[PDB]
Amino acid sequence: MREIVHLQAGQCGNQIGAKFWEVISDEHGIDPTGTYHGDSDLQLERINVYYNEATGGKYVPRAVLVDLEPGTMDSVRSGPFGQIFRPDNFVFGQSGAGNNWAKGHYTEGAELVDSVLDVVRKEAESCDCLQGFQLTHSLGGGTGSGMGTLLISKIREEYPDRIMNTFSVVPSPKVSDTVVEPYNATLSVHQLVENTDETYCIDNEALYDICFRTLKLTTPTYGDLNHLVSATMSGVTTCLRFPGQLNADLRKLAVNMVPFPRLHFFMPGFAPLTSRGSQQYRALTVPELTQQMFDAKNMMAACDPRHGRYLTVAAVFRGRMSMKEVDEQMLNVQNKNSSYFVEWIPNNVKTAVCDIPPRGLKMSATFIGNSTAIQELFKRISEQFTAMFRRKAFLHWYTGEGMDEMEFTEAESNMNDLVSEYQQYQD
Amino acid sequence: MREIVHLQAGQCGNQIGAKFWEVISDEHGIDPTGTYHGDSDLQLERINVYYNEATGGKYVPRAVLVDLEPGTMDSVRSGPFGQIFRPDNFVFGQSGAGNNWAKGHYTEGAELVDSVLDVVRKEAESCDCLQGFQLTHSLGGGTGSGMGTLLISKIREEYPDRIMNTFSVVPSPKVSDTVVEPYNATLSVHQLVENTDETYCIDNEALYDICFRTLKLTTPTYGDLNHLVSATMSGVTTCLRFPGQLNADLRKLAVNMVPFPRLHFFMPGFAPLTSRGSQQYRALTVPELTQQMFDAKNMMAACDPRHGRYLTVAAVFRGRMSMKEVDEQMLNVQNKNSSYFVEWIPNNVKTAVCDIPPRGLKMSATFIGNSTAIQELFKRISEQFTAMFRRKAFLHWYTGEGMDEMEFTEAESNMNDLVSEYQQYQ
Amino acid sequence: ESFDTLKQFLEYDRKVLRFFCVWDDSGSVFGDRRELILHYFLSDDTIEIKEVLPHNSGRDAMSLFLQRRKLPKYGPPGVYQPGQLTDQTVLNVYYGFLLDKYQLGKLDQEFYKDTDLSIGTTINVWGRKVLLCDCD
Amino acid sequence: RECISVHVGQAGVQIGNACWELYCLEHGIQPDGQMPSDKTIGGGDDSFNTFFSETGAGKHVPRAVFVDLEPTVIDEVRTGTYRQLFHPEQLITGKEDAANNYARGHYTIGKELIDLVLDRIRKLADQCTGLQGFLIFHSFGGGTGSGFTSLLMERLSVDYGKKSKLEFSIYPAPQVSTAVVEPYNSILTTHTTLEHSDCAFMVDNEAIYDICRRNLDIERPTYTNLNRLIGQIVSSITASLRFDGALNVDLTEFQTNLVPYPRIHFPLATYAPVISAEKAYHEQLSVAEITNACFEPANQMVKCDPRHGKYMACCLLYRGDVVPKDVNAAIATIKTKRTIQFVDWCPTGFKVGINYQPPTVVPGGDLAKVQRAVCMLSNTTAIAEAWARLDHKFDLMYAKRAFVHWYVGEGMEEGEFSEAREDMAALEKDYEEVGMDS
Ligand SMILES: Nc1nc2c(ncn2[C@@H]2O[C@H](COP(=O)(O)OP(=O)(O)OP(=O)(O)O)[C@@H](O)[C@H]2O)c(=O)[nH]1
Ligand SMILES: Nc1nc2c(ncn2[C@@H]2O[C@H](COP(=O)(O)OP(=O)(O)O)[C@@H](O)[C@H]2O)c(=O)[nH]1
Ligand SMILES: Nc1nc2c(ncn2[C@@H]2O[C@H](COP(=O)(O)OP(=O)(O)O)[C@@H](O)[C@H]2O)c(=O)[nH]1
Ligand SMILES: [Mg+2]
Repeated sequence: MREIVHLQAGQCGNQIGAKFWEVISDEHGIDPTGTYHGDSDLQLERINVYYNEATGGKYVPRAVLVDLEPGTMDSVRSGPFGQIFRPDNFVFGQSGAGNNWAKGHYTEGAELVDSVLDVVRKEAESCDCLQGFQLTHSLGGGTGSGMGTLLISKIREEYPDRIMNTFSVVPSPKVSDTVVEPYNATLSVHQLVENTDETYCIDNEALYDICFRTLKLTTPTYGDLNHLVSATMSGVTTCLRFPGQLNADLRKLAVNMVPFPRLHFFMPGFAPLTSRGSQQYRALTVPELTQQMFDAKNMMAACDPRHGRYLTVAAVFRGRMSMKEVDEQMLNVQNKNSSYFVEWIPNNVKTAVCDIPPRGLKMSATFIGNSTAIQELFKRISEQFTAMFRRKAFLHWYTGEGMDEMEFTEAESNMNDLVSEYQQYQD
Repeated sequence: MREIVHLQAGQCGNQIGAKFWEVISDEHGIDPTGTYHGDSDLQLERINVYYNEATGGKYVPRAVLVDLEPGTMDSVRSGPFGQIFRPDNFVFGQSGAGNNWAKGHYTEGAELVDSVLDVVRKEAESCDCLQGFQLTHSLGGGTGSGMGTLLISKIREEYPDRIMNTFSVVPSPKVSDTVVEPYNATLSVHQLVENTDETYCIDNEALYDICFRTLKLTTPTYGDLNHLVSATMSGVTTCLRFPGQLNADLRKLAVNMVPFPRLHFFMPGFAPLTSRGSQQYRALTVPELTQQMFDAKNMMAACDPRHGRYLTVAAVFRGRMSMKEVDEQMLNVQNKNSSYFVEWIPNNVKTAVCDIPPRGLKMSATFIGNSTAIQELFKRISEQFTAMFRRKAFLHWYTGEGMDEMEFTEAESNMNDLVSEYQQYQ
Repeated sequence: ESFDTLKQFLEYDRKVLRFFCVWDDSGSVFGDRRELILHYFLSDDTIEIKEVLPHNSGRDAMSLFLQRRKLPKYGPPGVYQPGQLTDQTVLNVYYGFLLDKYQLGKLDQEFYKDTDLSIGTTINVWGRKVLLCDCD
Repeated sequence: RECISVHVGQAGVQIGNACWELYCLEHGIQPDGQMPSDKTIGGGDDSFNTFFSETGAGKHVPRAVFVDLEPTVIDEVRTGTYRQLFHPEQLITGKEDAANNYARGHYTIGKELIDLVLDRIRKLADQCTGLQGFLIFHSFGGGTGSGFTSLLMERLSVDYGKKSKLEFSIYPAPQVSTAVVEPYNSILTTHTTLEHSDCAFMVDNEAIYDICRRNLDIERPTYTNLNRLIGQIVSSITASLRFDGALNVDLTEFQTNLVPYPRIHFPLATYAPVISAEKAYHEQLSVAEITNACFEPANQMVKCDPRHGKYMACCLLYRGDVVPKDVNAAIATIKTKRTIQFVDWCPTGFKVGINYQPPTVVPGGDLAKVQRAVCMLSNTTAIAEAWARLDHKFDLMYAKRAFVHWYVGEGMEEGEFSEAREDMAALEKDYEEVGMDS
């Protein structure tokens, strides 16, 4: 009765976000055609956070599907759990975005912001009492970062007090697809330092390292990586759909991490990520998760937490765990590690414990941490910006839709303030 | 108990009326042999309203079939249900109307209104206690505005006080067929407003958008637009045949919606129109059947009701529904759209329900609207006329059947008389 | 699936089958044993049926009996809701339409065919039990 | 539903022969005049009634009167492959032609046969319960195709009166001169064509010569190809009385639907999907491009191009497998198109009709098997620019007063010669007075 609407934008966001709905649907027992076939009555008890009843005992998700090319939407309906979606909510264009931020925002998706919103504004009336949205995108491309940025300023000027959520891939330094990734990302942080109320940072480069060392996969395709983000993005909405013993909804976290109105770019994590060979050899308790929770190679952002200071840590646990044992382990990993936690915040950890675990795991956890390390992602972005910009490398396509040479420097100083506002509070 | 006469003329009216009796005869459950093979017992108890008994049980319809040529009526009996009509109701001449108002209304017109009124008043005596008249025609031709506009003008002057249904397919704004359209309209708009006092009239253009978007049809033929306006004329006449809770008959559907005597030109609808594949993805409650009715796009309209006002709306529900959830959902639709309903009228919406859902659905509704924005359809015809009349385009064929230019610009003076009255309530 | 309407037309353009037919309704109050002709066009598999009339019977000289149509198999099928008889199902409307991968609202409507029509067998013409008694 | 068809002179009788193979092949009836015993074409109940009357023995016979003063063409069709079909008294011969003389064809021999042709017309009219109009085939450039045309239609109009007559007639081409006295033999009947015609469809020769040069794979063409093409167009016109479709118009409908004023009745015809069998199936012959390529100036059948004058009324008669949303989208595309300008006293300008019988091509032919067909009938104002050519062909040959010496010996004198010219001056002046925008 605290509903959330899913918006999924681009070719990375739709591949990520069509794997999220296969995680959730068999958490709640339902078939690949929305038929309920579950084996727990508490699977249905809060299904209406993400679903919407259809006549005959079939449930449809609340998702709006965004693209500028019509070829991806065929690739989602062809998927395993693709046919559960709403066919009136598939909305897309004709011609390409050119991998331009200047074409999702200005040409190709700006003739579509009447029709994405009419599907969107209908979905926020079928709810009982709305709480949130969630956009699913990256910061390297045109569709994901140029429509998913216009849409946020479409929602918040309509719904300025509902808490928005945002899941975002940050472009890696050395892992490269475009040559124009710094140009795409730096003009898109201009509208997420203002408009989101919750934003996440996930790097593809550190995603590979988990799959090499911890998971010890031989060659990871995307399907396991898009699965890795699905069990943390389904970690922040755990206290809405299942009973807790110390529970924190989507709103309770947001006022408690963020100390000042522009420090809201968080790091994910997942504690019991284990290799297949070492599951038989592993003890699973509440201490040993925490040595894996805070462990600096089991977190999905390529800037070392030992090269900064933590501000606040949440940890949304799942299982049946003792509540002294939760609250002394969040003391013990502060006292033995005193330097990397800031002063002038005495208890530097928030905690949360649920009661329904994941599928097959007897106990699990989920890390979210706000460190001062995230400036390193915000310095190698910013130096590669001025590396190309000081002789105007690839601009006359973005200048084709007519932005002058100040709007790339106006939105460059809005990107270097996060270098300032993190070293402002580091020492 | 109360029986009704439905009169078929024109090429366009005869054809839709063939699709009319198929949506009636399956909902009462009689097959094209005339035998009764329905399911429920609620279909027989008021079967007499449209139909009529015969010896052996072959239920016959009450309809009169006029066309000046025999081409169409040799194609109406040639349908699946076409072998039910009484062949003493098929009346015809032998020559076509030429898409002409001159060969319909006056000159060859007298040679059959002797013969087509002599079978109509055979149906009035076989009727027990009559109620009104239905007529299915098109305003833009030679049999529809030729024979019908006579016959409504010569049947109120026999029965002076009965309600008069008239289902006129209006000419389309930018996609029409004949070049003679602003002649057959403005001549026959005069005798409608003086006589026929409810026209349920939206064109072929707006039925093509309902096919293209709401139903998402790829190749919609003429056999689906008729099925789109046969359902909305079989749900307006549903409190005369089926029981319900708050039910309203065809004089109850006049005094609610005729404030001033010459403002009775309505606009139809039909609620649970969906896509084809998206049946299983849709919920059906009266909180959202009231949302398909109350828009300007997915309701049958070649005009924008956002460019005017709503003067008095009715909406007839069917199926097993609440009555708070019906009546509060007409409260929430006048408050949110108070700029579009008029002032100086405290309640705008009439609402009627019933207790029989149609074949294949659990509930359905029909949205019937009287609105001040209908004057643009009467504007665009009178703008097509004046850029064509003043060079005297086709005024020798109308001279060729005795009709003078004195009664052409006199008919333009009454289209402009009528566009002022709907505009009085800005 | 094939929605192509050209190869069959090119092969079987002007070839029409004909069977003389009889419908024996004298069990009504005033009924006759009636004589009909059933045509069957191999270009598109649609049945047109004519009327053949005696010397001085009282029936009218109307043109035919039923039009050219794809005749349904068993009885009169019920009159479906609008928008349900589409041949190709559609995902969304971007008028331009994008086709759907699954056919959800497609209906199982059986039809007469040339191998369902044979000499010496009885069929159902919208409820009328007829027997195909002859051929050319 | 019936219509009376008359064929006059050499050219009208030839093109009518083409029409009659196409009608016999269009229905089930053999050149033996009988419906066949074995093959069933899925025909109509009584759908041959427009052109054929059925004798009780099964022999179906035509309604057409073939008149020619020179007996050569009729005495070869009396011995050809259609000797069995006709009424033997239906066909009227003589023993001397006009030899390119209006006055010899209209007054010297012209009185001798008109009672025969009028009595045959009454003899046709009395069996047909229905009647709709007259369908007359002739060529202006000949004496027995112009003078006898004028004589028969003036006597027939003073007999019947109120009925439409549609003259499907051949009109001369520049730079080719089959006869030398073409304007002197053409302009004289123009007075009475303007007096009483209602649908005078002119057809050119070299336009069809070039359209079969480039649309079809024909080099060095002849007359029979032209005649079968024109027969296809006449059956496409006439199909709405025989067959039945979802939107269909009869002859008084398009008479009252295409003629603005009583002195502007001269439309122009075009049949769109005319192409060879090799190139045909390598293209989709869709409805949108079929009616877009129906609006090309090089696809017209009289060389006066539509670019110069603005249209005023068009009719688009479709046959085959056509859904009306297709033709509505086609009208919307044509109305958004830029080059095709209308005239500001028609807001609407079109007319459409749909029929459910496809085109049917005679065996041993020239056309492709196509699943659809359309035919447009339009009137523009460029035919005045197709008459100024014969005005200035008449003038420079009358400036020497050349070869009126053969005309003065027969019945007519020089007095009618100025009246015809001032009549055509009035006609082109009235096209300019109509075509001006108000
Ligand atoms: N379709 C067709 N038209 C022809 C043919 N031959 C001549 N024409 C047309 O007829 C004109 C020549 O004059 P004709 O019509 O033959 O002369 P006529 O009407 O028979 O009168 P006479 O000269 O006395 O025999 C030419 O300009 C052609 O346009 C033909 O073989 N087929
Ligand atoms: N996790 C995950 N990442 C993906 C997947 N597909 C693509 N990506 C990442 O998406 C990035 C680029 O996507 P983007 O440019 O935003 O796509 P666009 O919006 O259509 O231009 C690449 O660097 C890929 O690493 C996937 O299936 N899963
Ligand atoms: N829905 C529907 N409309 C038709 C049909 N036949 C014709 N029409 C419409 O009727 C309009 C004109 O019909 P019209 O020629 O005036 O008929 P008339 O009055 O008898 O002359 C056309 O614009 C068509 O769109 C049909 O079978 N179904
Ligand atoms: Mg000759």
